Amino acid sequence: MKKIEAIIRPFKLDEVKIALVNAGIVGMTVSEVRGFGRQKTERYRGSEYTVEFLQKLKLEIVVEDAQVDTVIDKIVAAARTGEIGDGKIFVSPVDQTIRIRTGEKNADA
Amino acid sequence: MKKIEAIIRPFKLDEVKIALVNAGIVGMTVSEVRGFGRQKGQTERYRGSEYTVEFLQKLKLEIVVEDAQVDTVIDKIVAAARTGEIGDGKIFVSPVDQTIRIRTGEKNADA
Amino acid sequence: MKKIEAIIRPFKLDEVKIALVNAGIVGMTVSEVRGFGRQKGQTERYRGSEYTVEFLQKLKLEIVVEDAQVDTVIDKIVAAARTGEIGDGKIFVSPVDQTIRIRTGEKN
Amino acid sequence: AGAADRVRILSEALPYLQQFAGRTVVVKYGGAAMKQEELKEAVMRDIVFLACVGMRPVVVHGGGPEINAWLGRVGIEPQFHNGLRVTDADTMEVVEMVLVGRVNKDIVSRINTTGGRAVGFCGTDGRLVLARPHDQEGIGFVGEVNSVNSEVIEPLLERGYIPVISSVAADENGQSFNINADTVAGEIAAALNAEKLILLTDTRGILEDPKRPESLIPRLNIPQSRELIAQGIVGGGMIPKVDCCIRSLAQGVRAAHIIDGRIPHALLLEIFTDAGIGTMIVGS
Amino acid sequence: IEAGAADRVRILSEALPYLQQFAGRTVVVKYGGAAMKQEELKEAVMRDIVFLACVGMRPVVVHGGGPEINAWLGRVGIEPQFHNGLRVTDADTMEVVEMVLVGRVNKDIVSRINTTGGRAVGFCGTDGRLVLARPHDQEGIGFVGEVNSVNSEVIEPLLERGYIPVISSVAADENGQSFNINADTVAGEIAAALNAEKLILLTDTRGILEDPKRPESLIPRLNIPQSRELIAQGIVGGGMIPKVDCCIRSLAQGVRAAHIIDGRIPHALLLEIFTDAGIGTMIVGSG
Amino acid sequence: AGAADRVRILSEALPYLQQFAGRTVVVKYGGAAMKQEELKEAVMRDIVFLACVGMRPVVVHGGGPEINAWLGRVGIEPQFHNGLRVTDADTMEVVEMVLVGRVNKDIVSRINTTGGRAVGFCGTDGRLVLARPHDQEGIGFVGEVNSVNSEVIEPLLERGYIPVISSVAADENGQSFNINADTVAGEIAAALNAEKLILLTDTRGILEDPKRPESLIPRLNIPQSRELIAQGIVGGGMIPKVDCCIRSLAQGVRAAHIIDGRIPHALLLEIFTDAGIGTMIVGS
Amino acid sequence: AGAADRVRILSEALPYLQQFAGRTVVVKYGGAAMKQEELKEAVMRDIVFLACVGMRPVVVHGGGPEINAWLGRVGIEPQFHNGLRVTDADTMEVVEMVLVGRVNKDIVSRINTTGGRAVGFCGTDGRLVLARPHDQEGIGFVGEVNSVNSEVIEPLLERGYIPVISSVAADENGQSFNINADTVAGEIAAALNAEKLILLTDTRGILEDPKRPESLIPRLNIPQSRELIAQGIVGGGMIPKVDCCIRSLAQGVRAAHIIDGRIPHALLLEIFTDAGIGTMIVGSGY
Amino acid sequence: AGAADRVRILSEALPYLQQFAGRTVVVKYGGAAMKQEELKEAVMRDIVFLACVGMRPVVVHGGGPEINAWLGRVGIEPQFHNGLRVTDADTMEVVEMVLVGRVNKDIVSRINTTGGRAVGFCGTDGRLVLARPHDQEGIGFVGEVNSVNSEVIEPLLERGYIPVISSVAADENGQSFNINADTVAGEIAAALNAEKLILLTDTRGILEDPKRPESLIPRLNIPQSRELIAQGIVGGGMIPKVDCCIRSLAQGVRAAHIIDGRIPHALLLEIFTDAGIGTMIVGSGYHEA
Ligand SMILES: CC(=O)N[C@@H](CCC(=O)O)C(=O)O
Ligand SMILES: CC(=O)N[C@@H](CCC(=O)O)C(=O)O
Ligand SMILES: CC(=O)N[C@@H](CCC(=O)O)C(=O)O
Ligand SMILES: CC(=O)N[C@@H](CCC(=O)O)C(=O)O
Ligand SMILES: CC(=O)N[C@@H](CCC(=O)O)C(=O)O
Ligand SMILES: [Cl-]
Ligand SMILES: [Cl-]
Ligand SMILES: [Cl-]
Ligand code: NA
Ligand code: NA
Ligand code: NA
Ligand code: NA
Ligand code: NA
Repeated sequence: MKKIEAIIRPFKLDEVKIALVNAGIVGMTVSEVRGFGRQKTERYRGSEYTVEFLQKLKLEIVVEDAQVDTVIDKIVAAARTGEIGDGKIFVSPVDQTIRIRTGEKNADA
Repeated sequence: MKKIEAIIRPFKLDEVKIALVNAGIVGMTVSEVRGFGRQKGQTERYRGSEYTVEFLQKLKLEIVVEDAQVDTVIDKIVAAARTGEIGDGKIFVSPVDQTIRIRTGEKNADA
Repeated sequence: MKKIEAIIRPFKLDEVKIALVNAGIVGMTVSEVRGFGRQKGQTERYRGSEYTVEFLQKLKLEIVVEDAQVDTVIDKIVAAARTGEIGDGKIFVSPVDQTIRIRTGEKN
Repeated sequence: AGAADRVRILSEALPYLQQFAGRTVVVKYGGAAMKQEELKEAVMRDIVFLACVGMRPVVVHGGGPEINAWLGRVGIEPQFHNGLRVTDADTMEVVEMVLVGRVNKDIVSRINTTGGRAVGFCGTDGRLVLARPHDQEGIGFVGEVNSVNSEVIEPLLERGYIPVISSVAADENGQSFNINADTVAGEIAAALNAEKLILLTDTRGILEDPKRPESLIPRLNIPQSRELIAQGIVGGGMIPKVDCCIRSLAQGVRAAHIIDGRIPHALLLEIFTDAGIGTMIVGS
Repeated sequence: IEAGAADRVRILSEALPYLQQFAGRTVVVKYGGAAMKQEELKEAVMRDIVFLACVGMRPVVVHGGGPEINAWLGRVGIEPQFHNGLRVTDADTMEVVEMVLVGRVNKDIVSRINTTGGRAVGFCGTDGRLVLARPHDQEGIGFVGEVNSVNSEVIEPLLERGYIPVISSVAADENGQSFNINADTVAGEIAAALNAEKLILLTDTRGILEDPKRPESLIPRLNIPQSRELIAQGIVGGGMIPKVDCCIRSLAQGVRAAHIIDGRIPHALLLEIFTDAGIGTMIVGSG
Repeated sequence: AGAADRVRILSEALPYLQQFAGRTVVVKYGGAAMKQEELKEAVMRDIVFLACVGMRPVVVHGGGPEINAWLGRVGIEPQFHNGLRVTDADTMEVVEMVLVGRVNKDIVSRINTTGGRAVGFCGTDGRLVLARPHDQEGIGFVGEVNSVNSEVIEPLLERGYIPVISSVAADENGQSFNINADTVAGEIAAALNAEKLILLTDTRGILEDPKRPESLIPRLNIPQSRELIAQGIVGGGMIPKVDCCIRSLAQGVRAAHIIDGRIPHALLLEIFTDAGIGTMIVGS
Repeated sequence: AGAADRVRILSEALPYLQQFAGRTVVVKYGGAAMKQEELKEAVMRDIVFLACVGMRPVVVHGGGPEINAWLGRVGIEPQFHNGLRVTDADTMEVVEMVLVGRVNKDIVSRINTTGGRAVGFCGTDGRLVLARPHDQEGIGFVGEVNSVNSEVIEPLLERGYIPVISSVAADENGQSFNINADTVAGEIAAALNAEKLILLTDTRGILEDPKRPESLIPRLNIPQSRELIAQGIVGGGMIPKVDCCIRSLAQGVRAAHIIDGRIPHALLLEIFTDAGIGTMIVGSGY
Repeated sequence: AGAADRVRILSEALPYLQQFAGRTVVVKYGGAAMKQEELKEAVMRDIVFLACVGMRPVVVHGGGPEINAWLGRVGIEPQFHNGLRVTDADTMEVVEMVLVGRVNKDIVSRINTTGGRAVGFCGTDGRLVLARPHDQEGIGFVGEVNSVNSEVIEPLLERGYIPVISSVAADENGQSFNINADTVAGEIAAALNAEKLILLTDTRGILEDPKRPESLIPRLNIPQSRELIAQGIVGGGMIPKVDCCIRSLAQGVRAAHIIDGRIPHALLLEIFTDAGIGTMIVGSGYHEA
């Protein structure tokens, strides 16, 4: 069982959401975040930036080990523009999941 | 050593905090978050309206805890945050390798 | 490969950033967060007021780093973010399995 | 010198006045409170009082009995399926005319003459409430609340007006739907992030023992309320009321009150007294 | 060379001067008669009102609905009665008038504007004391009202925020008794209150004809003394008299122009505002 | 099943609450109301009530007795020319410290703990009151009000704070002056275009015959008041009080009240009752 | 009675008027639309129409041809390297005078007489655009957009004015720089979080098969556009135009349009019709 | 001709004026700056200058010497327990009268006649400062700052008034408490998210070697300051001042200045000059190892 964090361009939210729901992904959180991921500059609201923090979105999903690769592919394809600032995806282990209203659990990896 | 993330209804913050403090839980962070947990055939209510797949305002509560404390902390959160209505949220448990207090430098790599 | 989350005093962002960039750290995200950490029956001062158990505005700084870089990055953050007053924050280290650049597809 | 005093009582109200300063209160006005003249007059006086004293009352209402009377005058038969009115095209037309046209303006009018400034809406005004068909089938144009948009009423609330809201709302395509007034009241409360939802009811509140009328439960929370339902202690037409409270509390309304509208000044008794006119249900 | 088909565009571009002329201006339309009865006309009225708002003007809809009332009175065993233009309205009748106008007709209009993509909000005079009623001078006709006062505070902010107020002609007494007011006169008073650019009455006539026995001796423009002369000469007669009186009374209060137009024709509103077509008579307080 | 039915009383207060909604009330707090603990506590409760209920109370005060106590502690003898305190440089220093430092903060403090939000000024703060020397010569630094600038307090009033104003104000050059608190109250009232000026007094009001306890004149106008002075029916220390009311009314304050501060809750009694706790003087 | 039904062509426009209510549209005005009197008048009428109808038009412009004419009058010879003008100190002075002084005020003036309220800026006004030197070196004072600050123009937009922006902007030290107008338009759009960027161009849009006119691609997304460049289907001076659209879309502009400024009322045709006057490129598809 | 290159100086001030445009500056006014007439007049002129030039000065003050004089006039004997005044019920009354009534209004008054618009508060006004008893017991009604609520003075600042705040504040039950004015200044600074806290002091700043001027340290950070305390280089009554600066910096105040109030125009000298009238302490943590 894995957590997938994707830092993405804010306008891409809806497209990425649609791709994920269609891939059968059920639960999801977004938060507002500022970031920089610098190779050589990034454009933002018209301006050039090197090392300053720029408004992005952090999208978080928890997924079965087997689903990881296709979910990544799906995110990459939906969020890419090819311009610097497209963002990053991180994969980390999750031990356990609990639904608050039912108490229902889950353990994979 | 484990991280516990609980996505919860915003109004539940204070009740959950009180439950945790009483369970001896010491450090804690909240952030504002939007989420959806979409059980199909079923919509979520939020400020009067029905929603299926859209992001709704929730709180992300984060605590780091000893392996042994995990089960009772979960029980505590579940009991404090549950309404029984769709939208109650989720808890995630993940490994933490190490903890460092910034002002003292005291590191927790528990055994 | 490790994720490092550091909860820090908001005004410390720039100093910590500068320390990290100079240590060769490349990617980084900040989010706004509220927290409380204190003991032992001892108060945090925020905007002039004393607090015990209430949530106070802090910043969550996240970086992903090579196993070998962990210790010096921690030292670097501690030294840059410390005031010695209650409320200085915490650092958490957790495992990361995989990294993907969105525009290139490059794994790490 | 000095006749009535009248001032000590007034001075003792301070802590209650302080407690709900500026807070929003959504009152579902129905049953006996709406039927009997004495109670009706006191409800309007209480609503005006709340506004005048700095709170933000919102009145939500239906009016089953007054619909029945009109249906009778037009040769239509009242019909109900498990609590909800079976409402065909013809019935819906009358429901609309009665609730929006007659009952709503009776409330607005009375508040106005009591010295408040009331403004009457139905769900369709400004898309305050968008309706969708209720899950229950074969009962015609009974609605559920699909969405609430409070933008139309909050500037009015800011300005000190008393919105009076009837429970009728249009479809996305313009078709009127008949929605249960409790559930509309609950959703408006949730939209407004209200401090309280108060249901004026023909019961003492929730009793622990139905045969023992002194067994009123003053305070309940959600899981507790659920247990009472599961044990049959809450039954019949009390079930939907509790459900409506729970549904509202889960969306962040601070407290819900099921109180006795059969008693004069029920509203003031609840807000400003520790008298047992009902059951408070909270989200903790 | 060499593609494309519609030039909606040239026509669009030609509308500019008219769009420019009434930018941000307030227009009070009295919606009734055929425009309200026939489905095609009704749909066009709702589309025009929405158009006006969307294009930066501030439409206000005011309405009554005599025919609709009659239908309901019939369904309840009450027999419609009129005394020189005004409806004789007893306690029982007043109840039905209220239910029909405020409850059914008003929400039909609000509902339709909403689904056409406008944002409509329905009032009657008693809401926020928009209109305070007093008994009409004519005795023995029951609860027929006159406009005693108008308070536009309730609808002004709504107008500033782009909503379309839809106002039914029923208003309460200062003691709470509902009164039936003629919708033209409510429209004129709301126009005066809002200091409106235009009052437009949708009418079942071509406007004012100089010679009735000569279909289009249509008078395009009149002023107050001229209108008075036409009344005194009987050229304006019957049910046109109160309409003209209502226009005069509104103009004297500072409404820039009053239009008596032919609601029987599709898109009467747009035809008046954006064309030089003769769908009616404009009455002005000036020249 | 009711008990403390404080609710009929509360509902009956509606017309009064409606009548002064949002209105400004300037209260001169002194005499017995300020000396006795019971009365003092009720004054603070009534001021907090008025704010909480949507009105805009302003408290103005002096504190002759308190000053006397401190002058005694420093070896200075208290001295008075007819009505007004003879105040030399030394005395003025103490007057300032007592009124501004001790008494003002006692009031602000108590309102704060009763749940209001009070802010204490003297004339010199923000040039609220500019002083000039009083016409009466040879009495030292006794002032008259030269100008009032309400710009400093009205935003605070708009935000719901309770200004508590002591009667000391600076010269244009910075010299403190001691002004009579009634006259300061009247001038603040005039500046704020206040609905009411209320003087808390050690008298029942104005008696039509000093020796008829029930001769209390409830309502007077200006010429009438003048007539009472000229006939000696208003005498002694009541003259300046009436003058101060007249002066204030002529500037546009709607009503001035000279009331009995010796009775608990005098303020509420005046505003919300028809009890005879004093004389209202109007400009009508 | 009655003759024009302008009215029902008016009524039919409703859904389009509804669709872009309050939305911001950045139009890059140049080429034939700017040369021919017929098209120029229509562009001004369209811009005024958009504002009047509740949208927020922003005009951005350059003016290569007009510059050339002046350079000629002063004995300087026009020079270009790969699309961009080689602009030395002397040339830059003229570029500035022409674009800021003559062309800008011609646009502002015309909108004004058409009944709009236009205000003309260049990048240096209120630091709307801060310039830095372009990556291509040896071409003098050709600039790239270093930053945009929209603070100066949004209150004006809120109040219903029509900003008209020339593509010249100062260095951080005060030296004027000549920036390509497309790229300025794109960056302003990004700054304003605009609904549309529209480039008035001397082409039909993007043709799938350059040899066949009917092959006009109505809608493209980013990867698709990239794929056309890599296949040489998009070539020559269309490349920088597409790049500028992509760069703008990536920053959150909802849609970019490359349309045919050679046709009268191209703007209204695009906004209010389904006529094929160009290619729309979106950041989300297909 | 002049005499008028008064301009050259005025024009040179530009970068400094630009640097702190609109910024908030909390000044703790006390010691010699408050005692001597020439210094006092200059302080009031400097505060008025700051406001007039677009910054937002806030004055915070106590007045130990003034209090002593009044205690004497009433037969009470001044008493101190290592820095803090031992203040019983009786003493507390006088403290309040002096600080709130006399000293505060002297400041407000003078600013007013210099052409600023001053408004005088104490902590209890609008609950600007809520007091709690100091940790040190047996010293009576000495307070610590329990909370600060800046809502009362923020709008006043926005409107260009100069708040003048005395260091007395009420308990939550109404009892007055005597708080050290440095620490009040530091907490207001924190609340206002101020650009500078400036302490007007009777010292040159912090000297590196105390038995030798001028080893004046112009700039320090937190760990460095701590180091000086631990080495005894910062001693006596300088310790609480440094502690107060550190405490304030950790809450987000940009810079704290311990400067020499004994010199005329100390404030302008600090803000608009590179003259060494004090030590600046900043919130960084760079000290090497
Ligand atoms: C659906 C339904 O039955 N509505 C109610 C009206 C609202 C109410 O009384 O709560 C009715 O009696 O028709
Ligand atoms: C008084 C009166 O006749 N009212 C009209 C209202 C309808 C309208 O004006 O269109 C009626 O028929 O009752
Ligand atoms: C001038 C004068 O006598 N002032 C009063 C103070 C204010 C008052 O109480 O009226 C005094 O007794 O000193
Ligand atoms: C750098 C550059 O080529 N600038 C263009 C500006 C005109 C335009 O692009 O419309 C030029 O012709 O100088
Ligand atoms: C507690 C304490 O010592 N207060 C100081 C007053 C404030 C100050 O000047 O710092 C005193 O001398 O009483
Ligand atoms: Cl990237
Ligand atoms: Cl759920
Ligand atoms: Cl800590
Ligand atoms: Na109660
Ligand atoms: Na016309
Ligand atoms: Na009275
Ligand atoms: Na199109
Ligand atoms: Na300096």
